[PDB]
Amino acid sequence: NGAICWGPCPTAFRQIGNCGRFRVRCCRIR
Repeated sequence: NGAICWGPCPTAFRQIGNCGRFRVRCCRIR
């Protein structure tokens, strides 16, 4: 138990570990 799901290719982990709603352009200027 933890961050490691013990999977060859954990899909649920990637669905959780997603911060694409962040604005790179905005944070680059501001």
